[PDB]
Amino acid sequence: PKLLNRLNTYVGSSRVGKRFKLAERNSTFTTELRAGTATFLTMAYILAVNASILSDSGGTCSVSDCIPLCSNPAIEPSQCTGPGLRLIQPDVSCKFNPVNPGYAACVEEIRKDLIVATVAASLIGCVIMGLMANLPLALAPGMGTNAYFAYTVVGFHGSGSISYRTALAAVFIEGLIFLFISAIGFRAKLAKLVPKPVRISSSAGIGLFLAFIGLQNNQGIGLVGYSPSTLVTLAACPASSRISLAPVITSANGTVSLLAGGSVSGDIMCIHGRMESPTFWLGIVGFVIIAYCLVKNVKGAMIYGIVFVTAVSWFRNTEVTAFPNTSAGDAAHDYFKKIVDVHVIKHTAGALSFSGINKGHFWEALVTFLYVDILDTTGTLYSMARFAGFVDEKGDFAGQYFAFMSDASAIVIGSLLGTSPVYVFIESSTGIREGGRTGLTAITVAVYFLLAMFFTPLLASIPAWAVGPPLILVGVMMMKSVTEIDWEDMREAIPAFVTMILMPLTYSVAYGLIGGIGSYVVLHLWDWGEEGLVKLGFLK
Amino acid sequence: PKLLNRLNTYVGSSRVGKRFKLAERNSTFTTELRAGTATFLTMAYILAVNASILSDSGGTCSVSDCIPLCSNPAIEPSQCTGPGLRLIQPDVSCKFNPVNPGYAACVEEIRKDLIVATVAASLIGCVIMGLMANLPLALAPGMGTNAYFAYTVVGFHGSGSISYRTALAAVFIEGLIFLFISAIGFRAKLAKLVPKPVRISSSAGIGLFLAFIGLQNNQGIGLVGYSPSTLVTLAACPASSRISLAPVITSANGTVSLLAGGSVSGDIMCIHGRMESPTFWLGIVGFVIIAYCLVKNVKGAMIYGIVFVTAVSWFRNTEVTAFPNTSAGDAAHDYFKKIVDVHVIKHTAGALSFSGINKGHFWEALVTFLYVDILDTTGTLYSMARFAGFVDEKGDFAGQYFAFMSDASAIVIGSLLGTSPVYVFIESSTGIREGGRTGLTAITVAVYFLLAMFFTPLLASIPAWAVGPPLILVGVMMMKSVTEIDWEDMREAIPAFVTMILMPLTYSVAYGLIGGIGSYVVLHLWDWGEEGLVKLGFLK
Ligand SMILES: *[C@@H]1O[C@H](CO)[C@@H](O[C@@H]2O[C@H](CO)[C@@H](O)[C@H](O)[C@H]2NC(C)=O)[C@H](O)[C@H]1NC(C)=O
Ligand SMILES: *[C@@H]1O[C@H](CO)[C@@H](O[C@@H]2O[C@H](CO)[C@@H](O)[C@H](O)[C@H]2NC(C)=O)[C@H](O)[C@H]1NC(C)=O
Repeated sequence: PKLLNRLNTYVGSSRVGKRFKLAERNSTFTTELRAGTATFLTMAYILAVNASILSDSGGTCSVSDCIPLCSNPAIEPSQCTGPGLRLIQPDVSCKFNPVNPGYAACVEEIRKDLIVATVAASLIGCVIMGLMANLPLALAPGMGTNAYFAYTVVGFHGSGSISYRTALAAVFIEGLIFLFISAIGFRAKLAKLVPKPVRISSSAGIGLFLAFIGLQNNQGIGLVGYSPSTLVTLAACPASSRISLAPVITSANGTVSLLAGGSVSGDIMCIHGRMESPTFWLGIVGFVIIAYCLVKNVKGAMIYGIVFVTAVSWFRNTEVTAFPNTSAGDAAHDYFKKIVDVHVIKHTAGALSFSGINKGHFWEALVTFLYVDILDTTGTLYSMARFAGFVDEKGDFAGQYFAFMSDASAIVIGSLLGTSPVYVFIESSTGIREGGRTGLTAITVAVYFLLAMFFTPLLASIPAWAVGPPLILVGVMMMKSVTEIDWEDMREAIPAFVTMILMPLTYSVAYGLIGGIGSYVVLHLWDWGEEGLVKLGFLK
Repeated sequence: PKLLNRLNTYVGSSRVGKRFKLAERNSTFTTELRAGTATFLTMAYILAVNASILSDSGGTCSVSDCIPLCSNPAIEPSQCTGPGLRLIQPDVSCKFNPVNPGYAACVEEIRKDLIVATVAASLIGCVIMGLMANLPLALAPGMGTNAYFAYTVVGFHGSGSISYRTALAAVFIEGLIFLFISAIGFRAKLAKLVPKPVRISSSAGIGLFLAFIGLQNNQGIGLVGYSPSTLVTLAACPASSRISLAPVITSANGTVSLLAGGSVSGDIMCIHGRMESPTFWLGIVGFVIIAYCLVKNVKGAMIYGIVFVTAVSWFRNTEVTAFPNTSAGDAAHDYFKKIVDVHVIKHTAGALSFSGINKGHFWEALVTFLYVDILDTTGTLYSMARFAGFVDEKGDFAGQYFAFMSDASAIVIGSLLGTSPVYVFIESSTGIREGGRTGLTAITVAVYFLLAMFFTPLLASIPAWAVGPPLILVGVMMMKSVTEIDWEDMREAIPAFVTMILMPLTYSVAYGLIGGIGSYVVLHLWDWGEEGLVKLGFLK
């Protein structure tokens, strides 16, 4: 007949085809390849978004990486010898605005390491899922968990309460816990520990958090900036018209300023020219492109928007350039010039540290990882199984046990490589829509991720306004869970609203979950006491 | 029979009963009184929330009422005569932190005016609806437009782009516009001008906006404070541990500070003691009290939470006191000590000013008032008519012509008295449930508002953490509109999400609507262009 059908029959009748059970699942070899291609197309925006978001965390960079700076900017530090001229030893302020050039270079190196680590963790998770579990599920570091890890647990440039190494240790312990509770088979049981309204509204809260991240300056398009009174107003004026903030002291006459050692912000307050920053408008154009491609059911909408914005930003001498005429910009362009590069992780791999176990914030972060990973994993696996028709009358899909162990092992490996916990994604459904039924789809996605290596220079040149609109639209897609919340019932509307609004407003998934669980418990205390008295018999 | 039944039969056969059509609507006199009481109880939280929010707008006064301050705080301004000692002329910074004692005298005096103006607008609006339209609809300044008028159009202490007097002129003209388009009868027709996702998600966006205000410091319980990096984190540390911010200049060596004339913020940045401010915990207790009463279907849930928090804050020497041991706090207690007082509006009444018509921000606010009021009034009235069974097969409720013209007339009067536009509340549905059918219910609510006067001292003593949880819980109830947004459709999910999220993030209803309408128009340009070519005939 045709060469394509000959290939399909040869693969299906071979040992590898029988091992993957292609015949018993009615999926051919090329069907699995097409499903993997579609899954990678709908998933590959991670290679930009997750790597950049983890890059904001600062990685393993510390104050030791900041170089001493001369008294005046006009003299290079080696020539900083003269009257009234001295070199300033770095402090904790070296990490934040104005960022020490040494710390910035360390952050770029960490960005390359984290691109490679994210790709490697996704590859290893996909391979484990395809081989050990034999399911068309593609694994990659999660969106909300990654954002929580970077901006809340470790914070921007390590401003959080837990260091990056200790957060990696938390992720590793979380993976070990999942391995333990999935070897027994209790993950389905712990999928009911959390309250229902919290369970549904956590996704919408995480989506709002991601959209708010995408509406900021350091990794979004702008449009949300500091306000002295209202605390948040319309940003997206040009970067030349943005100024920093430092804490001050007020008195009954005038504002005698400068609390010494105060943490100066970035460039968040807009002085004039609102709605005029070209980077924000380029982000809006990419947003429109992604939105149209999502409306038209075009696979890779996120990819097309990111690529368009990044390619416009790759030009050297524009206002939207990703390589400004600076030493750091010149280095970024020099690294981007070599299109293909094989990068070896040097700082992030094996960067675990169990020193901060005793701290309360460590356990808060670990419990948050447990809760969020449980919700995402149990929801997505059963949604996928319903998509693929693997759900029987009992409600299981045969390989669920190995699927959960694969996810836990992939989380452990990602922690060892130095990334946020890795999930099966909802976009895996795309492959299932394309006919993907066996683990060969995961193998194909892993091969695509492998080819996504040797392209670190193209992935490290993706600007913030390119990361940008993908976050907003990911939040839009996550928002759809609000439909099955009974907003008429206050016992369910109040905890759900509280969770959903605290995640973006406290800027913390942990704080949103804690607030929602506390509100649920408080609002149901009366009912639980009534039921306890009824069981005891004081009431009828 | 009974004296109660004798009263019902006497009025029903009287001229007043026949004019109100009690017999033809099967509602008795006491039924309207119970309905009016239930409507007032369900909506009485405006007497706390409304006046407080408009008070933050700064009212009518300006830097002219800030008093000159001595060089040092330790010397009273009259005794400010000595070597190196001088009186500081007030500037625009007198209005903001640290607030000039002269300007702080306004807000207390303006708050008393805005308590009466809120009641008088509510009283007159209820009477006109009760008499001219004969419907059980209670009119009061809207919750969402209140916050937009105070915090966005005029801004906190007049920091916005439009002065309070000009914003009143916007409301007056905006009131005239409906009076014109309701006399013709087109207000039903303009209910379709807005896109469907924008109309539905505007309520949820406003609810997020209102809950966002309830989580701030100047009008809420706290728990949301400034962050140097993330721009929002967990506030609600004690007020002694909050510090201000002033814009600064960064260089390549160090942050040489103080952009001269920069707008110093309030007390938004928390240094330590997070989750330890007693005022926030008092608000949470009030939040729990309202939530349980809302759950238990207890009428007046908002008031009980407001009253309990306000009553605890009335004690003089606690950490949650509403009258701190200051000169302003002593004056607040002195005015509170006289329980009953008849207040005459002296600054706010008739404070219109058409000087700023030519400015663009004036028309942005006026059109935003026009849009917001169209969605609120048309949606509420038909929901009320469905509740009261006044909707015929044609979909009208007979007295709709005067119902819209009554609402327009009340808005004009409210602007003259100096409040935000007044609407029929959704809480008007409450009295309809107990049997409110004629305009006598509105008269009864009007009488209660009359009794709400002579209690300005008790209403001007309501602290920010008492306003607080009602705003959060009003945001919860407004959030129920999300259920009829097709979140599967990106042509509706994206504009709805954008509309919903910009209102609390840009912290502006106008920006949320402009973004949502712009996103709706852009995302439908391809479809409209396709159908335009189909009508022309280039396509099939
Ligand atoms: C860092 O370099 C700046 C110059 O940009 C220095 O700024 C000083 O502070 C203000 C702002 O310019 C001026 O009034 C001073 O004259 C500046 N000093 C000098 C010598 O020009 C600042 O001195 C430098 N900071 C440190 C710690 O050396
Ligand atoms: C305003 O009040 C302060 C006291 O709170 C006055 O004293 C100044 O305080 C700052 C530090 O808080 C010192 O750096 C200044 O040297 C102090 N000034 C003097 C003369 O001692 C301050 O003088 C007052 N400022 C104005 C403009 O009146």
